[PDB]
Amino acid sequence: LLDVHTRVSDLYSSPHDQVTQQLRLTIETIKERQEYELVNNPEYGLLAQATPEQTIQTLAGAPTPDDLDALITKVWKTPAFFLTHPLGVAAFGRECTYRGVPPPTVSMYGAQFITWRGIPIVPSDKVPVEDGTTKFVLVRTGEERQGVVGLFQPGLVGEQAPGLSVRFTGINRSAIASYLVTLYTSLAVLTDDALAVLDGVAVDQFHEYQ
Amino acid sequence: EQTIQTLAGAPTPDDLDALITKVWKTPAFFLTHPLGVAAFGRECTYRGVPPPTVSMYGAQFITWRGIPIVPSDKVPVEDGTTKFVLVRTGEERQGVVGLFQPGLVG
Amino acid sequence: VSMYGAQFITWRGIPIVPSDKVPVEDGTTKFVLVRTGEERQGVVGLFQPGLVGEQAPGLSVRFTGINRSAIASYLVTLYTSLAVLTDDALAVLDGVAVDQFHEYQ
Amino acid sequence: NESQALGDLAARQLANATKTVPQLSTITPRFLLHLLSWV
Amino acid sequence: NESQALGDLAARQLANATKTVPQLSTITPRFLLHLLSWV
Amino acid sequence: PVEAGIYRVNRVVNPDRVAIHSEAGAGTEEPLPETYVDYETHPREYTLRSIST
Amino acid sequence: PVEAGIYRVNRVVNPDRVAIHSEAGAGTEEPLPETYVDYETHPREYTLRSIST
Repeated sequence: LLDVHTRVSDLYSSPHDQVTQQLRLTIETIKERQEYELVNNPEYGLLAQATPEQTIQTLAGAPTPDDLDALITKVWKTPAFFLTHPLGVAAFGRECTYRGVPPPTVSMYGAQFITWRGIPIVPSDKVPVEDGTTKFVLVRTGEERQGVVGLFQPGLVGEQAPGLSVRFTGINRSAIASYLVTLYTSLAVLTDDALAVLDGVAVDQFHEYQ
Repeated sequence: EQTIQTLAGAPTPDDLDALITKVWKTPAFFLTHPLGVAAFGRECTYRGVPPPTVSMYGAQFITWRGIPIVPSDKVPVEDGTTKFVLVRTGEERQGVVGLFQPGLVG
Repeated sequence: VSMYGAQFITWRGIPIVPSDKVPVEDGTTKFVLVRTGEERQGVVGLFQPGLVGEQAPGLSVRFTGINRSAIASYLVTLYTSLAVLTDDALAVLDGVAVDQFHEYQ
Repeated sequence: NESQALGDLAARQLANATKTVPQLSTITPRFLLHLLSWV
Repeated sequence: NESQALGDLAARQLANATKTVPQLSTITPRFLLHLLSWV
Repeated sequence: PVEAGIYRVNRVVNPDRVAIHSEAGAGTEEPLPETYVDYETHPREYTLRSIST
Repeated sequence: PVEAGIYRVNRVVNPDRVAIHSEAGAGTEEPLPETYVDYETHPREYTLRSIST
């Protein structure tokens, strides 16, 4: 629920509308929360929906090419992307550099992504890092290929974006108006072999060059 | 909080990865002295990891993780020490922008 | 002189306008002389245009809802201010007794 | 205290103020310049 | 000192500043929302 | 471009104080949080500097 | 009208320090005075107040 005073929106709304700015910032925060929930939700999150047979541990802590190949062996039918913390990306780059195997890069959404075996590695700050340990996630997406898909509710009342709506609720005797901003989301895995998790990824190990 | 030191003095790939971790949301370019470019090239050669190049403004720029490295003589070099700068530009992406005054007389 | 359907006494050509909002305490009141206008650097009033729910310029009415007792509420708001452009556009005469009478023998 | 909404001081940073031209207190109607004829 | 012309501090009272919309430091590219298909 | 030589950068303060509710399962009838977005009261202002000869 | 609820009244300070030269007779070749018009650095600002119910 977003609270806006009527005086503030009445007086200081030139050249920027105050209610519009408040709604925009609230919607950005809500979308960041949605991105966090699609990974960390205890019911439909990616880390919770992975089966024990699709989860493996690192051979020696650090993320190495061998570990990524082992992770690929589990989702070998058309992988889409990797997902990890930026610190995990740096650790994987260090491990690749130590072995003299520089991976190429690709351009997507105005960014540069490191690819391993042709599969891009995408960073995300919502992947938890605890005690210097993080996770790697390999995912196949699509309904036609029986992958992982997102769910949303269309045709909402007050819809701004597909799955998000804003509704005016009234004024509360203090000349303060309120708005209700709601979003509905879920995540479905069509087949078990469309998702895998690599666990125990240390991100604080460094090599020596004498 | 956005400034770090080199691990062993010379600019290594690990140092550039550590710098990237701070500006991980869509970096644009690196900026350093040409001597820094030569030192980074030497350190990359020692580890056998030759970086690719890109063409921009009629020049050839070494790229690291897809981010070009741009030379500039205005970056100070004192006692054989220089600096590396990573920058994201643009108003839509909340980056670094330059300002100027339009409609001047003459 | 005739203005707004009323008759105003004028002194040296300047009308005298009555108002019940001028305070009267202990039989004393005040006289105020004012020059108005932006071109002449006088005294002007300020208001906010383009309000949501505007009825008159500077005043708006908004519906707020019903309160579980089948009673509806409305919010009526007005914003105002007064600016003096130059100091010599306003003067006040104080200590004006209004309870003295003369005799005619 | 714990405010329930955005305050006026923070909200006014996004708004333009209405600025007047400087006001000169020595300006007079200058009736003599209008009463005379100029050759 | 005796200035020869109008200063910047007094002159800036007549000028409008260029104001940006508020900048949120927690905004991320949110690549996961773009990589997934939505049913 | 800067229209009159002054550039003001407005920023959000305390982004972690915006409270959001997300349900894990079996939604209830509990009251929702009420919040707003706060701004910095003294934003940094940039004024153009001259290089001339 | 006030576009955003704030009204700033700018005023000239020290109007007597503007120097002018007027000749009474038989003009000479003396240097002219040099002056400018100064403004108040902290002008009074008016903000609209509410009357509501």
